[PDB]
Amino acid sequence: ERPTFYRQELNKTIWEVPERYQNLSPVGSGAYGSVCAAFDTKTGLRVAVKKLSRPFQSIIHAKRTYRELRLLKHMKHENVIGLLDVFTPARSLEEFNDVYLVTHLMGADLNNIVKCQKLTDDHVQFLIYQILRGLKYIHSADIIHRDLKPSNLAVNEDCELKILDFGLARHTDDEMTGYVATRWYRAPEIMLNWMHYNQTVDIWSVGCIMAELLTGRTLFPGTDHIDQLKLILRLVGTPGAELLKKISSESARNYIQSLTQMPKMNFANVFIGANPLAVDLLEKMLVLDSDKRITAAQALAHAYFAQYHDPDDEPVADPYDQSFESRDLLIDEWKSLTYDEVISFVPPP
Ligand SMILES: Cc1ccc(C(=O)NC2CC2)cc1-c1ccc(C(=O)NCC2CC2)cc1
Repeated sequence: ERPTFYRQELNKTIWEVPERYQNLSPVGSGAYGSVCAAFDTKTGLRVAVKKLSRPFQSIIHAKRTYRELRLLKHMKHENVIGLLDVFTPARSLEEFNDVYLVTHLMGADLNNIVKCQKLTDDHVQFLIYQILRGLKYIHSADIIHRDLKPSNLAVNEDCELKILDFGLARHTDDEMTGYVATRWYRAPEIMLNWMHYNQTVDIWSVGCIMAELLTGRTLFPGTDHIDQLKLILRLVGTPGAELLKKISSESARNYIQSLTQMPKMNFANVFIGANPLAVDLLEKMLVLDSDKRITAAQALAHAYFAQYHDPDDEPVADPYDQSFESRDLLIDEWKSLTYDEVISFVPPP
C-alpha cells in the first residue's frame, strides 16, 4: 500500500518522501553523501535519510546503487548499520529514478568522540569490543569494509556503536593524497597495492583506531603514502623474507627492499601507561603480514574484552550471495534488479 509522499527542496534538489518522515535536516556536512536527519513519526525513531545521487546515470553508478541496497538489506546486527526503510516516489519501473535509504541516526561519529571526550580504558574496551563484534558479523558474510575509520563509526549517548560504509570501497587518488585521515587507517598492503588483499585489512584499521582511543593521537599520521609507510615500519619493523615473497607487486617489493632494515619496536614503550592487555592486543592486530593478524572472532575472545565477551551473543551473518559482483549487466538491468529489491523490502520488527 503506497504511502502519500510530500516534496521539499533540500541539498539543492527536490526530496520527495513519505509523510511519516518529518523535520528533514541536512547532516554530515557532505561527508556521508546526501543525508538528512529526520523524525520517523511511525516508529518514534530519529533516522538518517540518504537520497542517492543520480543512481542510474552509468553502469558504474547503477551497479553501486544495487550494491549499496543489497548490502543494507542483508545486514541485521546491533553493531552494523542496517536498513529501516527504502523508498521511491516512482509508481512503476519506467518512472523509477531515485532511491532513498533510511537507517538509524546516531548522535555522533567516533571522530567527534575521541576529539571531545576523555576515554577511559573501559570506554576503549566497550567501543573496540563493539567494532570487532560488528566486524565478525560483516567478515562472516565475506564482506570487507576496506575503509574503516573513526568517521564511519556512528555512536549514541550510551557509547553504543554501529559500523557504516562497509563494502562500498571508493576514493580518488587526490582524496588519498597528503596529510589526510582518509589514508591513516589503511593497511599498508592496500595503501601500496602489495597484493590481492582480503578482510584482514580491516583488523589493521581497528589497531589504528584502538591506539588512537588509548592515546588520543593518530597512530600513523603520514604526510603522504611514503611518509606513512615509514611511520608504520618504524613501529612494526620492516618486512622479513616470508612477507616479501608474498608481495606480488614486483615494483612494490623492489622499493620496500631499498629501505634500511628496522626491528619491531617495544609496544609497552610506545604505549606508556596502557593496560598490558590492550598492548598485547595491539601487537596482535598491528602485524605487517596480513596472514598473521588476529581475526575479529579471535580478538573477541582476547582477555582485554573479558568484561564484554559473550560467545552466545556474537552472531554471524546469513549467507550473502554476491555473485552479482562478477556480473556485467546493462544500466537498465542493474536498475531492474534494484527496483525488485526496493519493492520486496520488508521492514524490521
Ligand atoms: C542513511 C545511510 C544510508 C546508507 C549508509 C551506509 O553505510 N551504506 C553503506 C552500505 C553500507 C549509511 C547511512 C547513514 C547512517 C548513519 C549516519 C550517522 O548517524 N552518522 C553519524 C552522525 C552524523 C554524526 C549517517 C549515514
